[PDB]
Amino acid sequence: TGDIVMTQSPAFPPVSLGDTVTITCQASQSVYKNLAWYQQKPGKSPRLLIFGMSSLADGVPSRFSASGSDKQYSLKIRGLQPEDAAIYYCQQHYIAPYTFGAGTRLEIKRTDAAPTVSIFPPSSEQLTSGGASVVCFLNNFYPKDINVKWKIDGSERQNGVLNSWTDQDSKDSTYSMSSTLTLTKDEYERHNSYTCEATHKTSTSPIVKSFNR
Amino acid sequence: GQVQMKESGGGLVQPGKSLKLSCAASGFTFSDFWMSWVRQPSGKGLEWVARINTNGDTTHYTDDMKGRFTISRDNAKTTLYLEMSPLKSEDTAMYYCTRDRLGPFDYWGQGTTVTVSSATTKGPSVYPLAPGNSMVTLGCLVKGYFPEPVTVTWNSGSLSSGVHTFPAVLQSDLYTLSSSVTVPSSTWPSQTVTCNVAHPASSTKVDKKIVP
Amino acid sequence: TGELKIECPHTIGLGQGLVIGSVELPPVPLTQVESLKLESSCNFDLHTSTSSQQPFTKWTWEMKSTSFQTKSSEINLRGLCLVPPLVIETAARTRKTIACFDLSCNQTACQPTVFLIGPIQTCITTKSCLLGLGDQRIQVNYEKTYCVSGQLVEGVCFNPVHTMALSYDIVTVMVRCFLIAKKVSTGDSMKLEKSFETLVQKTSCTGNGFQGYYICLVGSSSEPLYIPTLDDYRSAEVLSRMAFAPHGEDAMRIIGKVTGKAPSTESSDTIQGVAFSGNPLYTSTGVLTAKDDPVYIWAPGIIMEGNHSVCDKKTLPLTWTGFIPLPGEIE
Amino acid sequence: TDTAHGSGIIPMRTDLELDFSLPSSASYTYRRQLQNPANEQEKIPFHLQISKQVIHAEIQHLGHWMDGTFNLKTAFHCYGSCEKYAYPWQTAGCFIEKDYEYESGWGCNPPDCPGVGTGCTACGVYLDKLKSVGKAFKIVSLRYTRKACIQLGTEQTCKSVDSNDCLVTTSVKVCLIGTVSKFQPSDTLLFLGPLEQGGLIFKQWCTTTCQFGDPGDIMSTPVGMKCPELNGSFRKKCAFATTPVCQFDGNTLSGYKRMIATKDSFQSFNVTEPHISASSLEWIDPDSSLRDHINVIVGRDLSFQDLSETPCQVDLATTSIDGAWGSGVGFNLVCSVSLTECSTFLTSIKACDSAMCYGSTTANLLRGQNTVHIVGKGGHSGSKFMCCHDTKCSSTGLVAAADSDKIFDDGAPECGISCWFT
Ligand SMILES: *[C@@H]1O[C@H](CO)[C@@H](O[C@@H]2O[C@H](CO)[C@@H](O[C@@H]3O[C@H](CO)[C@@H](O)[C@H](O[C@H]4O[C@H](CO)[C@@H](O)[C@H](O)[C@@H]4O)[C@@H]3O)[C@H](O)[C@H]2NC(C)=O)[C@H](O)[C@H]1NC(C)=O
Ligand SMILES: *[C@@H]1O[C@H](CO)[C@@H](O[C@@H]2O[C@H](CO)[C@@H](O)[C@H](O)[C@H]2NC(C)=O)[C@H](O)[C@H]1NC(C)=O
Ligand SMILES: *[C@@H]1O[C@H](CO)[C@@H](O)[C@H](O)[C@H]1NC(C)=O
Repeated sequence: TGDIVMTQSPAFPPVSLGDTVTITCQASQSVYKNLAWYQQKPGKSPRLLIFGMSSLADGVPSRFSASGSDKQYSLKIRGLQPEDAAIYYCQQHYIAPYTFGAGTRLEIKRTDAAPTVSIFPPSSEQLTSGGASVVCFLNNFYPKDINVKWKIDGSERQNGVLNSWTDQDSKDSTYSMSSTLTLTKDEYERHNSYTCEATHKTSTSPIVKSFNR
Repeated sequence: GQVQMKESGGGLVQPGKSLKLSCAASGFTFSDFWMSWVRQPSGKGLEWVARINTNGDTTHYTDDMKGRFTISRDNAKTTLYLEMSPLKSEDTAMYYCTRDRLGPFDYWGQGTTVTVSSATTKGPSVYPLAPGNSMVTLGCLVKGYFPEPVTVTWNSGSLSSGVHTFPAVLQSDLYTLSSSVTVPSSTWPSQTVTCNVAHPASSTKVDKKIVP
Repeated sequence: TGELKIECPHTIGLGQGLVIGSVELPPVPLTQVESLKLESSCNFDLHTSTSSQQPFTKWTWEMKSTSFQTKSSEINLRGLCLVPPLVIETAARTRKTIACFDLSCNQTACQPTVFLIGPIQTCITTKSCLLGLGDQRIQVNYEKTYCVSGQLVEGVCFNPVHTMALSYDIVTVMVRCFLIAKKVSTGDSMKLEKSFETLVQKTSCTGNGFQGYYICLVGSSSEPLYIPTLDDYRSAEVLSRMAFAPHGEDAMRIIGKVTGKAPSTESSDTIQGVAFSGNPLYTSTGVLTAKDDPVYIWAPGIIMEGNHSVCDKKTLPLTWTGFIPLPGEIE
Repeated sequence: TDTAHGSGIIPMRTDLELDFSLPSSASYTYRRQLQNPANEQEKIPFHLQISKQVIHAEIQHLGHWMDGTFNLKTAFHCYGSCEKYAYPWQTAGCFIEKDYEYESGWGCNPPDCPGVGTGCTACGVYLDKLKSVGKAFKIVSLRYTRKACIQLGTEQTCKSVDSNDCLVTTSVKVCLIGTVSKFQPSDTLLFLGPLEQGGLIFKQWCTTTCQFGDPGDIMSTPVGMKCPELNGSFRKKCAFATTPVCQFDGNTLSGYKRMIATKDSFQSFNVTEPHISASSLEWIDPDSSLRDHINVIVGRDLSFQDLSETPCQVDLATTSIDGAWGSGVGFNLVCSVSLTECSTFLTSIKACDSAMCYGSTTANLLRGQNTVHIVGKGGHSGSKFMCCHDTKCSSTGLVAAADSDKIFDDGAPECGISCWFT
């Protein structure tokens, strides 16, 4: 294909809150002024930020600005806030086809927070299905690098576990994680104690939360 | 006054069947703008699909879908349509109807999910999570549903603060996710906290009261 | 000698238009204000209404040691712009000329603003003539317009839209309005302050009973415009500009809040405002909105309360000068 | 009675490629006769008609530009605070207030109020006489289109060629590739009066930080009023035993006043045949300040046999004349062109004499009689002007006694010096 390529550099290091940031968008061909910037919050729909390479879209705060030279453009943000921590795209519309970019995600740098751990036993409604699932929540921590581990009567268990992570919060810039150990009733009735451990850089000592049957 | 656009008509289709998507727009003169469809895969970049002019005599498509997609509009009802030929597994994405300004797109809708797979719809299961102080937390587990998405709210949605909906995980044709809420210890179990789960495909609507 | 300029159109046209001009004169001491009489040497038919005696409550402030002493009394003024109903509206037909003044005053001095309104035929009969007010002479100059179809507005020749239906260029023009007292027996059709309250209020005011209306002339010449005319876009525009600039549109030093009794025979306060010193800026005349029967006020050195969002102790000004945008064609 | 006023004959040994740079307000007329390299007497007509440039600009309605007058007032109070009382400037359309709360000393105090640190001095800058002076639009995207018609032998094809489209046939291809434009996105077009009067172009139209005096300071947006701040600072001028007055050493003239003062320093533009909607603004630029790059190519596999059966016959006759043969007066010729054996045929008629051709007129003839007007300038005293097709002309002509934004290119060999001053 002989289309224009919009090189958008991902993997931007975290920046502190309230400072000034600048994202770049390189082009394989000069489009001269036909560039638009977009913002896609995690889970929500995209949002037009800047059109015409220098014109702010309606409903965009005054702390946004854009400029650029030939085939080398930038998007500057002054006075960072916890809300505008999302993925940004650049689109050229000079010649067909009107192509998009790769995407650059920001990350607000806050103070280290301890995770709020919690464990939940399987419910009586789930026991009717024949299987059991122990849930362990880890909400409102920073940074995102965290590790989880399950213990069954003191023995390590690292199979049949399904866990997921959330993106950075738009209100307090914290992360969260939910782990679920799935087993059957035949195996759940064999053991008594179940433990959910977590290791984070906020404390070298791992936090422990368990429950008996 | 305000601009509002909503998509509809998506869901799950077999690999080789047709599907027509609709999009209702309001708050602006629908018969003065160019309309366009833009889809985005799960965790990938945006991809322009089609574009239509004011009346409907000029329609632009992509070189991939040669005659497979057909964009149309109805100015009398201010609606946008996108008829699709027998689809393939590479069309599974979320489609947005946008207001094309001959180039940039200045307004995007909510977006509907289109899944092209040979699997069958499955009904979810909602399980409450009882504690087992200072700031108590509760959970709501939605296990074994297909396909995406689901809607999880707390007390008709008036608990947006302190809520945490977690991304689902796919386990061999069966999704499952969980939601976490945090309320003060003086409210629970002093007040009835209710978890609301909705699944469009299976027509599931479950409201569970969390009790110890 | 002051200068009162009248811009004359090329034709009379549809018959019912009036010319208007006005000039603000230099300050005169307060003691001289009660003696002021308009004299005319002009070849036109003066309406006699405005030169009769007209009862006003005079409301004044003095420093004391909140820090103010106010007082009031009933006096008779003459020559002020208290125009009876129908006089302006039918002046094109009666061939009557209205000449009157309003007063813009601080504690010690007043600047009269002289208004001259009359039939467009005066432009045929008259190039210049003289008015006198106390010791000041006023040169009225009738001057033929640079334009072919409209009026010179902001250095541009402009003709406004004429059709009664809905359909252009936009030009900002002067509007001058005179408060007319006019009662009806039954209902609320003449409750002028209620019209202001609907436009700018949250909640219900109990007692704003003044009955009357404004009669306005647009630019240097127009047919009279009645305020409020409910379905007229110009009436709506004038009312909105009145609501946001209740003392008109165009150093004065603000001292503080004052209250007083109008009429002076009231046992409690019926009016409020803001005392000031320095150069008079706004007119110092109005009517209480609270009384059906007009209570006219002259308040030198006080900006009487005209904020329509307030319920009590407020007023409407006797004259009002501002600007509204008109749709039309520049040529 | 025919005369050698034919078009440029081009042998089709190789492909015929052409590049064009059409001005903005210009219509081109390129016509030749493609010759079969295997037969000198086999020629087919080739006509290329390109219209003017249609500029389509998706715009953003900025609203109305307002003009006001600067005013400053001062309010003094002896006791209390500045945030306790109201002021007449707070209820205006646009107002900026700076107050010296609790800053009552004694050198700035009046004869009254023998107090210190208890008064209030408020200063209000407001704008009155707000009237609209023009309408402003902001360019979001641009699009240029031209309507092109081709006529090859007996086939006729027309299309509106865009930047992402080309008129492609079995033998001819017309593409629109580039466009040099005076306008570009993020520009602000301001129309003081109506549309046809033209407007001005502003690049630094203030959007976020507007000040009194900048282009776009006071705007009448459909949502409401958008008032700017001031370019200056406040100060308290006071004397002994006098009320403290308030001064403002800043900009007093409004944005419209400064724009009128230095109007010559801005870019101007004209429009013709305007069409504005809630989303677009279409017009034709008459200033000829835009150039479109068009590429035309005709293959040499024309199949002269298929384009030769039943060609388009054209007969004509001069029927009227009006004007003079002087260089500057001009004359108008009327021709009765009769087209046969073809439903529609695109060609052009010329008003020629024994030597030259002083005018032309392109018309899409229908099957039957067609009245064609031709304007011309020039000629001599004994010039008998006639209507002429490629080669055949009318039987008789007429004689007289005592630019248009069209471009004609038929490749005809013009007369040399023998036709100059005769
Ligand atoms: C009500 O408003 C009126 C009118 O605005 C106002 O009265 C005027 O005040 C000014 C200044 O306060 C007076 O000006 C004087 O004019 C004479 C004429 O020859 C001058 O000679 C005077 O000059 C001396 O005073 C100045 C003081 O600063 C000096 O700078 C100067 O060099 C001279 O020494 C003087 O300026 C004017 O005469 C009166 N006008 C009338 C009509 O009386 C009045 O103050 C306002 N009232 C209140 C209570 O605020
Ligand atoms: C006109 O009168 C109203 C009512 O007295 C004033 O409105 C108040 O203004 C203050 C400060 O702006 C607000 O804190 C209040 O909430 C307002 N009250 C209401 C009921 O609206 C208004 O400011 C006055 N306008 C002036 C003095 O220009
Ligand atoms: C617009 O037209 C006028 C007509 O006289 C001309 O003088 C002016 O130069 C034109 N504008 C431009 C930008 O050429």
